[PDB]
Amino acid sequence: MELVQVLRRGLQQVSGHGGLRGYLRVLFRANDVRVGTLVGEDKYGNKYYEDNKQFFGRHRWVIYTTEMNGRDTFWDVDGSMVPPEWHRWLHCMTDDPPTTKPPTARKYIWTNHKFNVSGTPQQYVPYSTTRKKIQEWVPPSTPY
Amino acid sequence: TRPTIRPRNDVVHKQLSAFGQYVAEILPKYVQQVQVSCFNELEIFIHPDGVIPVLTFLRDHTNAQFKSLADLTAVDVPTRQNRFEIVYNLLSLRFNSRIRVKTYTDELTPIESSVTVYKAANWYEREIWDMFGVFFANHPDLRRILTDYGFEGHPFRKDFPLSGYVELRYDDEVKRVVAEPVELAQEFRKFDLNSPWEAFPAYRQPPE
Amino acid sequence: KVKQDMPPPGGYGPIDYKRNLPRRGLSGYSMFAVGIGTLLFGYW
Amino acid sequence: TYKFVNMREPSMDMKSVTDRAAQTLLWTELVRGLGMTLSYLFREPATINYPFEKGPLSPRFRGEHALRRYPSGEERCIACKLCEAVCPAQAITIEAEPRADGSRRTTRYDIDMTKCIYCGFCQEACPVDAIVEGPNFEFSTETHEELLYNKEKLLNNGDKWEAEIAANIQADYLYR
Amino acid sequence: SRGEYVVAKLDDLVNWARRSSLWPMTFGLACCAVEMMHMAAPRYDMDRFGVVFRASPRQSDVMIVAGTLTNKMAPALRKVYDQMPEPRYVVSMGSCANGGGYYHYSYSVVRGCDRIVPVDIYVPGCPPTAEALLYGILQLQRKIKREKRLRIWYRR
Amino acid sequence: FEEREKMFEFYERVSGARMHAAYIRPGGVHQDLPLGLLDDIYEFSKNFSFRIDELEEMLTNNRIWRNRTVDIGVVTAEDALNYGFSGVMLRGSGIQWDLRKTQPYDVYDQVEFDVPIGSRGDCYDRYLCRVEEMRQSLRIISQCLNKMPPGEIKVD
Amino acid sequence: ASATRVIQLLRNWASGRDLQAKLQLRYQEISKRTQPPPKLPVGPSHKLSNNYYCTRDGRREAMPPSIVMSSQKEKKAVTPAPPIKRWELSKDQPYL
Amino acid sequence: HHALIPHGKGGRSSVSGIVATVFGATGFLGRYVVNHLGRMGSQVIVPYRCEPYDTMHLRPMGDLGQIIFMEWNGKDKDSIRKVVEHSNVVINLVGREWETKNFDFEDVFVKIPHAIAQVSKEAGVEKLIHISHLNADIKSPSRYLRSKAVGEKEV
Amino acid sequence: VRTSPTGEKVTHTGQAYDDGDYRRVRFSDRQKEVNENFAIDLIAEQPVSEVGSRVISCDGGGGALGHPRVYINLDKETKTGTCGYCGLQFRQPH
Amino acid sequence: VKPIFSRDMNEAKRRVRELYRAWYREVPNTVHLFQLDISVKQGRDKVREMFMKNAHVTDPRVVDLLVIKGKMELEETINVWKQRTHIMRFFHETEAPRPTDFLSKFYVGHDP
Ligand SMILES: NC(=O)C1=CN([C@@H]2O[C@H](COP(=O)(O)OP(=O)(O)OC[C@H]3O[C@@H](n4cnc5c(N)ncnc54)[C@H](OP(=O)(O)O)[C@@H]3O)[C@@H](O)[C@H]2O)C=CC1
Ligand code: SF4
Ligand code: SF4
Repeated sequence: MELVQVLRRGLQQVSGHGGLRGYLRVLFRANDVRVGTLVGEDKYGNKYYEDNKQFFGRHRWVIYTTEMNGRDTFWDVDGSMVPPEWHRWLHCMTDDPPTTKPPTARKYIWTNHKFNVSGTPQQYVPYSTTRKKIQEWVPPSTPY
Repeated sequence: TRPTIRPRNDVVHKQLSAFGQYVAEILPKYVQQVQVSCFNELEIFIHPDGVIPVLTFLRDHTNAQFKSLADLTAVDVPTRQNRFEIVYNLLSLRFNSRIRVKTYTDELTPIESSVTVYKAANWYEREIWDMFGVFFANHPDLRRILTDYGFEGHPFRKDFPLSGYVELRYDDEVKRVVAEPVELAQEFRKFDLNSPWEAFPAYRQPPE
Repeated sequence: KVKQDMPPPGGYGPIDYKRNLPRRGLSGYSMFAVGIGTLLFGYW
Repeated sequence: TYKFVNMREPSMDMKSVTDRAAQTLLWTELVRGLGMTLSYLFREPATINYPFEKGPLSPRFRGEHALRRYPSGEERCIACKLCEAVCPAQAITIEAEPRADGSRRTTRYDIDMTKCIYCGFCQEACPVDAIVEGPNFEFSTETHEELLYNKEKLLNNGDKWEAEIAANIQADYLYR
Repeated sequence: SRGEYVVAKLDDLVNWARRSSLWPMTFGLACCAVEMMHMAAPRYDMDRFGVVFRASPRQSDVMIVAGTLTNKMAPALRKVYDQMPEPRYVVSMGSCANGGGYYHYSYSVVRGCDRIVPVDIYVPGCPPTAEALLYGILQLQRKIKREKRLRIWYRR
Repeated sequence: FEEREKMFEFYERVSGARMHAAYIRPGGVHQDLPLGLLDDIYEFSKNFSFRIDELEEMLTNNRIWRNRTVDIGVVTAEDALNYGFSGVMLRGSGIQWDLRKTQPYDVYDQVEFDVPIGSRGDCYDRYLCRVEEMRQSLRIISQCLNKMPPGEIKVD
Repeated sequence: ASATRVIQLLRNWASGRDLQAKLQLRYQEISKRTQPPPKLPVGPSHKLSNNYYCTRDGRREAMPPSIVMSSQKEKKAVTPAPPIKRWELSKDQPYL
Repeated sequence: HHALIPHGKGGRSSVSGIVATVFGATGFLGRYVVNHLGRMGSQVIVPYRCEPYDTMHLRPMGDLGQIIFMEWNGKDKDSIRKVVEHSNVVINLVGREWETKNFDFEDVFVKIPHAIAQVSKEAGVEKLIHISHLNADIKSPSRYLRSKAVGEKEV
Repeated sequence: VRTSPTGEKVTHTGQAYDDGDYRRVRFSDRQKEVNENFAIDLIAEQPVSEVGSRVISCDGGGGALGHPRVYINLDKETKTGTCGYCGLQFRQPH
Repeated sequence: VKPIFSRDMNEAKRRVRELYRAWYREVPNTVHLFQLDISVKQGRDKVREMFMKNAHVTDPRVVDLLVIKGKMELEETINVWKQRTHIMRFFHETEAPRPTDFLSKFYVGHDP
């Protein structure tokens, strides 16, 4: 019967995540216990998976790394953690993963992606980028 | 041929011109000028006293059954003595045509309300009074819509600045939202975009 | 060569656009007969 | 040209009357709606597992503005101020002076992300493809001031997202 | 210290309870309400995260100012904020609510909802995509997670 | 609203904004349709009929839904005309007026569709008209998909 | 979808329709995200000759409105337009 | 050290030039003092000890950038230094009506005010405002009043 | 990216808060966002192309992905011709 | 010239008197309903000041138009259309006093 097949598929999901401990790990971290083909992994540790059988919008997903840029991300994960190269593959902007089609290499491009830094000492602070317009007269230092 | 340019329909132009002459003949007491735009739109210019008579004539079938008030609005041109140009847009479903009636007024001269003839002009006249300074006589209930309850000025008037004169903020001392004089952090940058060269010679005004 | 997002040659397939609310269920006599029969059996 | 909704007369035959009496007494239509809801219960839910799963986007997506550079590394913007003119919300403030090298560069380029309407203008106006709304959308801030971007912030965003932005422009530059 | 440990664990518990069950109020003025509903729509359904729309301000915990805040609407917005029990957080959605957006120079628009009520998270966009709003809500949840109310109480 | 999300995806593909796009401009359209969009619109439209049918199943014949709307908000045709009503409000009362047929603006003269007309001028009749208008919009969408011309998307 | 046959039968019977044929969720039927590069056609005015802007200048062909009557200086009754023709009931489905 | 020319009409966006650090701004008097500074457009460098949530109500009082929230430690003097470093005026409102376990009446009325005054002088703060009840006196029976008088003399 | 006497990182614009200025307080517990890459240095580093024609055209690279095409005159031996947009430098050989 | 409501200045004065009467008697009800902290006398003094603001007008039509506006404001206050904020906007409490002597203006700013 198909019910037995579904139960066995659940058992295969348990095995594929590395055992019961990995199954519980992914269940608590991501709330999803699906097993998919590992397309690749960024330098920061985020792992990217693809399951074309699942309907559009769930065919691609990312398991965020437990540690990025000196922050423990085992429980606190955010979308900004995705590096730009994998961002377009994840959001379906392109069908080609960065491993297959690497981005063009430029010197000015950042080598380490930073997540949203709001609420942190690294937060951006606005300031004027122009010098003083009017220069005041400097009084002479001699008494007269 | 000439794909870019908009096609012209002369038949509708002739029909609108003939109907405009019809309206001009029927009520010469009020109509001052009737013109047909080359995009096939008919405008009848009326003395302010004729708003109710001519509109009632248009609604009732003297070969004209304009029974729906498209929109009612004003255009404030400060140069003219009657700075406000009251504009009526009507649609006739029987004849699948629309005509426009336009009249003028001052800040101090009331214009008769058209609530009786159309009944859709209640809120339109209220909006005209709230934005522009035009007062409609015999209106069932003339009060402000789209402005704050205590708003003093009349916006859309070409004199009212876009940012207004007052600004609202919450004040903890009085535990209430309080108005204050406007003080913009970034002044709206006025751009002078008009080109020094004439664009349309067809509309060249006489040198005088 | 020109390549714009164009309909496929011959156009797309027909697209259903009318109510297809199906006709389902037994006739009223049948429903009443079933109900009364169940009631009679229960009573017995 | 026109179709009549309603405007239908029920049959008065005994079978039809019995059917309608059955519908009223036996709540048939309510049961049909219930069955529809049950079927939707057994259908697969459409929820995506955000943030682990992201919603689809096209290359033309309009998000966080990002100043770009030439491959050499020189900043593309050439202080044309065309963006400030088209800006429909006046969220772009540009100040320029001849730099030491003598090139026409912007001493100040501020995009107030609190006044911008994400119209997509400027991206379509800049003659040198300088300001280009990036793919990023998740740049919420805890304070208002963080959303008043500066030229340094825009250039940092461009450097951060250039890998994706160049690819998106490459995807869409032929349509423009 | 043991007392500090107990206080820290209790604060973790209360912060987890508050961030897991965030009840935003059904408050949408302008266009951004549509994207808010799309967040409530099945694709990005907020109920998975514990986010449930509850009409009552007294039964609500977060106010999402989704839309242009006009001068006429501002006193009502302040009133509904005040009637909302604490802890209360405000999320500003849309350029219009953040700083006035397209209608910043309008006579009838309050240039940002920060002027009327304090704001915790600003969601840029016009309209902010529903994913951006969900991201802002999760950022608010992390902000709650970082709160140290009981720790500060113990340090006094 | 799931279908609404898909239509927002179509908006995003053409213009880059899920809503409030600047696609339609004086002189035409800003950018031509990205390759592959039209067939995706075909895929969406071929199944949208089942969704709208399911909505009718939930609401059209429900006793409660009829009781809430069968005779509320009745407007006389002459009163509707005088008060300036337009669209369904007019057509619900039974007057036959649709600007798409009476005064076609762009290419509606080259498409075939039926204007839904009501008979009792109530909320339920307006509901019926809105649902039918959706169906006729699906028909118009099929027609437009089949006969999209090749060429420029903005005035030369 | 990935539903078992039993669940498919149950959902279809509850609907009264075959849900499997038309599934709201999207699968491989969607168009590929990456598409071959496009080549958009030029318009009518992309010509090297006989393309003087004077001929195709739409704006300069507009004129101020013609004044039919001005106060400041038998005949058959006329209407703004011919009366509208009565609409005809649709052939495809006259009554919903 | 930090002289600012007043500009504007004295409104919310105007620059009054009074860069101030209102200690105890979250207080009953602080709620109003900060409000007035903001409505004058005075840059207020608010030092806080509590959670930012409690300080959130002070945010609307000033315009964008006018109100800066910086955590300070009551005992540590470097926090006082960093919070008065660029201030031309420092206001001392650090009063606790009741006496806490960690902080006694002396701690909050002598050490803290004296530390603030001294560090303000080190940074070059032009003007300092201190608050002590009229009843507070060097012989006043209430311990907190006596500490307030001592702190006043030390300030 | 040089450092001002106050310790701030001077911007490519040359912006740095003076010790007297009170606006430095905004970075007290936060950071001043400065882009380390400076356009002037990078444009200087690029080698000068040598072309044997009196007039050359720079599109900035990538065709439509660059900047409007301009033609640069290289007659002057003393000074290299510089693209107004790209900033690349060209000169005739010898 | 077409009269709005009065053909002469006297008739406009009569209408002004009626409007003043109505505002005067409404003031205590406004104080009670809106829970304002001002006294009835204070509100009536503000009413008197507002009425004297328009005293210099010497045209009957302008007087009539002002009366119409006054009637609309009174209808708003009689209903609860205006909030407590709107009612207190007459009392410019938050706004700081603006000195009027030349020397103070010279000190404060460049404004004429
Ligand atoms: N009737 C009155 O109000 C009178 C007031 N005063 C003085 O006026 C000042 C302000 O009054 P008011 O605002 O009403 O007082 P509050 O008690 O309401 O607030 C005083 C402020 O002191 C701060 N504070 C207290 N202890 C410490 C500490 N150990 N470290 C850091 N901050 C601390 C509080 O911050 P937090 O809340 O976070 O602890 C609070 O902001 C006080 O100095 C008070 O003694 C004197 C005479 C009369
Ligand atoms: S997208 Fe924003 S910044 Fe760019 S032009 Fe439009 S309003 Fe201005
Ligand atoms: S930010 Fe944009 S979408 Fe949101 S309310 Fe303002 S105009 Fe509407």
